[PDB]
Amino acid sequence: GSEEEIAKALEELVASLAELKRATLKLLVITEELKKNPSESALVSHNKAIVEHNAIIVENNRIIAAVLELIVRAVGMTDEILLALLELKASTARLKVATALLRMITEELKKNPSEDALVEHNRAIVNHNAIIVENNRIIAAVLELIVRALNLTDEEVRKALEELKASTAELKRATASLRAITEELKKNPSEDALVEHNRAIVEHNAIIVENNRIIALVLLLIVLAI
Amino acid sequence: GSEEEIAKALEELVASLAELKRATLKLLVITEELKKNPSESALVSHNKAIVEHNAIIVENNRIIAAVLELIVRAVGMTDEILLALLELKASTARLKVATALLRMITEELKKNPSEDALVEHNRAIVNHNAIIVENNRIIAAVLELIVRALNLTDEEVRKALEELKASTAELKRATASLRAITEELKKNPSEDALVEHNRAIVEHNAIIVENNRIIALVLLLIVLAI
Amino acid sequence: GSEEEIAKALEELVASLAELKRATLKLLVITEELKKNPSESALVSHNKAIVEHNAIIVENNRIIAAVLELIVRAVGMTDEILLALLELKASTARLKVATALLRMITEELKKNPSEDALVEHNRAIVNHNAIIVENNRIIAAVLELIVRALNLTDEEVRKALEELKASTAELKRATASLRAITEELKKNPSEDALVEHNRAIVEHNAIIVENNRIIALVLLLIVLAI
Amino acid sequence: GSEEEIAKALEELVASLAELKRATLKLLVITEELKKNPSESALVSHNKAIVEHNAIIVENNRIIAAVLELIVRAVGMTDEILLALLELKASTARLKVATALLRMITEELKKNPSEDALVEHNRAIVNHNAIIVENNRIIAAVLELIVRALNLTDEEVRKALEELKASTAELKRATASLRAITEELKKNPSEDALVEHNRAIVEHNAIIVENNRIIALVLLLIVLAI
Amino acid sequence: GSEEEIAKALEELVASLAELKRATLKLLVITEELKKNPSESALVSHNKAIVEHNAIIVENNRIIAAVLELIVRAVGMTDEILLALLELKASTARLKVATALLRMITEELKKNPSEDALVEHNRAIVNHNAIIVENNRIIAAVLELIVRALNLTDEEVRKALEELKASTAELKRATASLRAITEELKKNPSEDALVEHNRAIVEHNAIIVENNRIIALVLLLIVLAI
Amino acid sequence: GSEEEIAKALEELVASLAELKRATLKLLVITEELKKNPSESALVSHNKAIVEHNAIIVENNRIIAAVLELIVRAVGMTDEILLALLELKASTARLKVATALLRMITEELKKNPSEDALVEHNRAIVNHNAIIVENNRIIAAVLELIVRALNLTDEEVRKALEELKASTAELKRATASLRAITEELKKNPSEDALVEHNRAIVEHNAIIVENNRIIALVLLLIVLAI
Amino acid sequence: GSEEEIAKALEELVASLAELKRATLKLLVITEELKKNPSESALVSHNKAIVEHNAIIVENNRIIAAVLELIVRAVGMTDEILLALLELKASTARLKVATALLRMITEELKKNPSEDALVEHNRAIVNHNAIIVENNRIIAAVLELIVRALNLTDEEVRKALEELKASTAELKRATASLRAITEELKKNPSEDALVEHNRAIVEHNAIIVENNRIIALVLLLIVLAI
Amino acid sequence: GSEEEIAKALEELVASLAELKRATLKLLVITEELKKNPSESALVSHNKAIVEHNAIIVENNRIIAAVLELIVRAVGMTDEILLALLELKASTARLKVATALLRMITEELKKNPSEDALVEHNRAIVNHNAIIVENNRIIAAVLELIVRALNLTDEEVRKALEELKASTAELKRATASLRAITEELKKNPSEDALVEHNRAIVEHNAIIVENNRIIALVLLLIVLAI
Repeated sequence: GSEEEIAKALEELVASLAELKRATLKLLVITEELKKNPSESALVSHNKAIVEHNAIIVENNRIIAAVLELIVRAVGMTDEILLALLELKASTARLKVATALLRMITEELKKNPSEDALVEHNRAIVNHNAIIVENNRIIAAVLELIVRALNLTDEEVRKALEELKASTAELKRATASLRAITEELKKNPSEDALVEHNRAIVEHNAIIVENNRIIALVLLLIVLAI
Repeated sequence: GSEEEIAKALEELVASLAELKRATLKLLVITEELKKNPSESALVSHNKAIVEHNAIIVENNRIIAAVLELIVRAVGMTDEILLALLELKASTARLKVATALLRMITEELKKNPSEDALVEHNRAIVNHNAIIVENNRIIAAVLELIVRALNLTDEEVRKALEELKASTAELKRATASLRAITEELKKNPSEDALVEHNRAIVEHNAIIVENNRIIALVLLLIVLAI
Repeated sequence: GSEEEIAKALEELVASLAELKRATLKLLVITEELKKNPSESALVSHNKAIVEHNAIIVENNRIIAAVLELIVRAVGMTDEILLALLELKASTARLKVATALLRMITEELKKNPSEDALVEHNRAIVNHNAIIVENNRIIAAVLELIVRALNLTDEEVRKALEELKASTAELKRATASLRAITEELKKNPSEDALVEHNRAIVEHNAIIVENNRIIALVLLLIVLAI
Repeated sequence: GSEEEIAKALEELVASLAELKRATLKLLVITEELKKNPSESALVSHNKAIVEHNAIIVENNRIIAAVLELIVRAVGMTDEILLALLELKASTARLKVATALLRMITEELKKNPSEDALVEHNRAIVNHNAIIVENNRIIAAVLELIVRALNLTDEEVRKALEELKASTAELKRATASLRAITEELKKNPSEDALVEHNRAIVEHNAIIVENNRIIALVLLLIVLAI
Repeated sequence: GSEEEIAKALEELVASLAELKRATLKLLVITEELKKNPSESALVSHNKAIVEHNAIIVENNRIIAAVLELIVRAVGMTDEILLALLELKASTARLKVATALLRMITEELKKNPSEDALVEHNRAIVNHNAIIVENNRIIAAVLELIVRALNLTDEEVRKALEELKASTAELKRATASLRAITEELKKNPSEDALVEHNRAIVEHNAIIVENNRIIALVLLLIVLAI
Repeated sequence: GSEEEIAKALEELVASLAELKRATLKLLVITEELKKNPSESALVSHNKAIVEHNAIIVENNRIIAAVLELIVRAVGMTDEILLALLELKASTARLKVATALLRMITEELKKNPSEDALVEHNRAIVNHNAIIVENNRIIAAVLELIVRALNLTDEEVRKALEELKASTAELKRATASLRAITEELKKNPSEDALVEHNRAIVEHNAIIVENNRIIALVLLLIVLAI
Repeated sequence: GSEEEIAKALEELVASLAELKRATLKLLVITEELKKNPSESALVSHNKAIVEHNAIIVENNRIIAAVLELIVRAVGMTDEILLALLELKASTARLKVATALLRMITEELKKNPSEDALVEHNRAIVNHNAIIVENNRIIAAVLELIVRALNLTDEEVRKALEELKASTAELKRATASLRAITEELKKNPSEDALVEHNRAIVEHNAIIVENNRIIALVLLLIVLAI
Repeated sequence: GSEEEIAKALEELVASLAELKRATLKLLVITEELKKNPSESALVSHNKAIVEHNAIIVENNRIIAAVLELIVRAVGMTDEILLALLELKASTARLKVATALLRMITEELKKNPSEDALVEHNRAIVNHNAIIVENNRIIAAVLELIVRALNLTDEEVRKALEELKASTAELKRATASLRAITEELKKNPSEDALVEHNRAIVEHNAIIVENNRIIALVLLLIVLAI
């Protein structure tokens, strides 16, 4: 694309990041309210808020994939870039599918809520997040390839990539930890467990938001360096 | 006011009536869903929807009171009209107060829901409706006085006032019946009772919407007859 | 206004006239179908179609009144013109009011139809049409005044005004005849009468459409003559 | 098809489900309105609304058959899959035929309504629904075959298939019950019966909508598992 | 005042309550952010946010005192009411003074921040809150007197006063607890203590906001009962 | 005075302090601009800005003296307080006189500027400031007496008085230093000296503003302690 | 554009210049306050103020680019003008990108401040300013081309271009000097260095504001000469 | 516009004329004071006062152009009127531009005054005045056309036009004379010359104010004659 398109899309990206931050703060609020005064309708409303937060994350990842497609068409594809973009487009479609899945089981829970339904819903949130994680790893791999293909020497870019790789390994560890406590919850579901679990979900989402911030810094540095 | 103001406000009134009808249909839907699949979060969301329906009714009554003030300033006040308009302005303010009261106990229920809280909330809904009813009785008395002051001979107007008086007596009977079952619920609260009670509330609200339809026919006939 | 505004608004007027003609043809179709195979649901659907046809007429008269306001601001007001435009603006508001009245009793008939409701609805249609007629008489008087104020000597204009005065007297006669058979129906209501009456209504609407055609010829001739 | 096509079509599917839910809520509303104030024109309009709801269901089933064809072309046909898809394509054509039949007898009823015509129309609605049921049984058999062919071990998928088989047996029972009361109505047609019958139709349609929701959950789980 | 003034002022009160709730949620957010990533500039900005939250509480108490003066002029003063209103007006002025004091030492901290300055600022926040508490105790005493003076028998009012007396004793206990940990901090100041202390402050402010909610329920119930 | 008067006057005091701070910032700006690009019209305009800043300080000191008179009438006079208030009233009048003197020689400088006139004007600013200093010493002595007369044990008050005594000794030293460089300028006047001198003046005014801040903290602590 | 558009946009430009001047004065104030009383939260707030000042400069440059596009469309493009406007639009987009980059690392610093973060932030401010400088060089080249293309003989214009070229060479030298002290700071970061560095930044920003003033004089002279 | 708008705008015009007269008297005062006691800061302040006087003249000319647009829309445009109004709107925009130019070089002079800067500023005042003169010639041409288009026979109007044409030729001669002495000053700049020149400027501004008075008499006579 043209420099106007890239710049406009980065304005949309930074707008989406501000919106994502605002939503994360709100979600932390309602997480605290649920912790202090836990109840079944509080659990249902908290889960629905997590679904709307995840939908915002998915739109953020869509905008990032769009920007990357415009950037790569600017610089030119390469074998490893093209293979990573085909992996990215596949993961994007898989995410739209899991997003619809989550929204539909959310509506089932809202209509017919129960503790078993909350457990099933939390497990589906954890799977949705694991798909977001894989989306972020592929986007990070794309940015790694774009920088190595340019041979870009900016120390600010190298520093931001060291941050992005650290955040990625941290995100793998946090994902594994969340799947572990999810397998505990599935074994021993209880309201106290549902609360502790939703807390761990919100921590995982916060780490994903930090990952998306670092990703956006890498995109901004690349678009300035070309 | 001028014919443009009166006509514009009656366009706003008919718009508010269409919105009120739509909301009544929606409330009947969620009432059926609650009857078929009753649950605590369903009860909370149903009650909040009832609160938003009542807020639409209150805005309808505000627009009606505005139109009547423009109509009376068109024709001229009279002793009994002026005393009824002072009663109307008082009842309008009392309704704004009870509206805030209801919204605030609604937020308390949403935050900390329980069966006792549902009983208290249903009793407060029944008191809010009883205030709406008194607002409608005063508005009907105003229209009765306006027609008698004009000495209007239109058989369409006389017919519409016979409908309005029948609707008013019907609304008194329905209000008394709803207060009776509310006193039953307060004695013997149970989920099955909460469901039967919310059903009777929705029937009462439907009767109030019929009252507002008849009131709007009287206003339209008067504005044509002047 | 400017020549572009007047011309655009006359394009909207001729579009509304084509739509009005099309609606009149459709209404004649369903009138014939009702005559051949009369039934209660056919009566209800025919009446609702008459209400939508009347709504098209009302929009036509609104556009005509708009054009006249732009034309008079083009030429300049005069005492008799200003008094006729104040009469026109009043009649426009009265028509919007009666239009809402008709639509609301239409919804009452559709929801709770019966023969008595059909009689009352037909009488209200006849009153709505009588208000359309008064709107057209005032619009014709305005055009008569605009032409006399210009002192316009065009024989095409004089001919079109002789047509407009003949159409106006014809419309008065047809309105009186329709009120007469309406008083018959109200005295002796029957399905066969309801059918014959709806036929006479459709003839009256056809005469109103001829009136609107002549009015549009006068506006076009005036806008060319200025 | 490609992952983009499948994902797009599932977005269209979830859109169709939202539209179907909205239509089901509306249909329940008008069913209540008919129950409270039953009348011949109410019966005709209710039946026409049922026809538009069924047309939405048919479009839903078309989109499901399209998605399944793209999924099977993704995985590859097998003997039992190909035979079930030929059965599905036959049932799809049979449904388009019965849909046109229903729409045409609907137009006959609307044009020439009578109690006998209402009975005949309700019986044709019950036959149309029975064809929808057979379409759903074939779609469920196809999904059962697709999952068994993949050898998919996901416990979420097994649970969703246990839900789909339970919904299918429930839908068989409900279909039999509706044909039984239809044979009663045909024996003893009356307005009170026509109302009770239309109510049972709307309950049957609600069960079909639950079946389509579960079917969509199975498709989403399959598309994620491949 | 008049019913219009009272109703308007209660609309302003409920608006102030919504604003206060929103500010409390925001303050909980930044409290969590400070807990996770504590730092000197984070401490300064958190304290400034607490100062703006307290200023919102003070405006809430001003509006409550205004409403109470209009309510008492509606009912009439009495010896104990007049003495409590003079005590209320004194406490209102003392609060405006302490508000200015707090804002000025806040500006000193912002300009020349250090750990000692944070300790002094936290102690001054705790004194400001203790003054808010005394203002709320006097407002509760006024409402207790107004209800006893009316001799109001409404069980809803008695229930709300049992809530208000419980909230008042709870607020005394929380105030004492906060002064105790404040005396600890002054004895043993450390960044870990500053964080734990600011947490306890935010809990105390949350209890004050609950007190203001109960106070508003009492005012609304009284204004409906007169 | 009453608590309302004292509180209002302290709101006026804090407003005057905010205005004084803003003016001090502006004066530092124009001091930098004069330092960078010194010129005769810049010198004249800088001096006039210093005169308006001093007028703001004088209004601040008038408001402080008013507040102190209301506070002392609240607590009661004493021998040493009454003698200090007579000293304060004398210094207040002497300041109003020197303020008029300064404004008049300011107008002489503006009208007939020259280097000699700038020297004389700067020396008159330094004398005006020395009178402000004496006003502040008397105000501090009054507050010292009021606190000792109450026998007030608040450690916050003792701390603020240790700040006020340190600020007072600092202000004596700074005043002496400014008179010293003023005697240098008078001996060896030059534009470079005029600039360095105006810089030292602005530092002196900043120290006076710090003194007025501490004085206001003492007044606020006293008014809370009574 | 039309002369009305150009004149309006120059009113917007002069408004932006007044706002920029006011912001520059404010920034000099806080630079002095930081110099006198340096602290970590003071450093963070100073940097944030520099970011808001830079955002105002960027909006100024956007308005200048808009005006130039309207001016060139007024006079007509030429080969070198069109190539310079494409260079200008590229630099404009690059500036919007770097502006978002700076704002985001600003939020990182505000959230997680440390001395290393202040150094990194100062280096990013210096890069943002270097991009502003390149934007100004391209805008000056555009104005040089527009004047040479017009062949404008006004000695006032030639004088203003001699000022603009001198300011441009001065701005190159100042940019190089600031990058030099930035490389010193990066080698030997310390709070005393951070203060001296932020001072040099504020001097650089002041020189950019002088450049924007001269640029605006050239635009005004050109728009008068055409 | 309506007669109320025209009358209101003529009240605004006469208010602007009174303000302009008052400002002219003040400017003559400061011209005398500068003549008696000339000095650099006196020169700078005199020039700034001339800039504020010119801004008042520009607002006067804006109001005159507004009134003329309402008057011409009252009478109707004509070919020569429309071409003169397009010339007027162009000259109005050019004047807003030169007004901003003058204010900005005024701020440059105030900030960095010197004899060369005073010469350049006086020459820019003389160019600004020459643009005011062209604005007045176009306004006079418009009024000449409006009167000739009406064919107005009032001898009071003819007399006022003989005054306006004499004033216009006088204003051309005075403008030329002022440009001549401006070219002298530019050749031989000295303080004695700057004083004599500013005197001639103030005489020129007085002649422009006489022109604006005559213009206002023509507008008043026209508005009475229509």
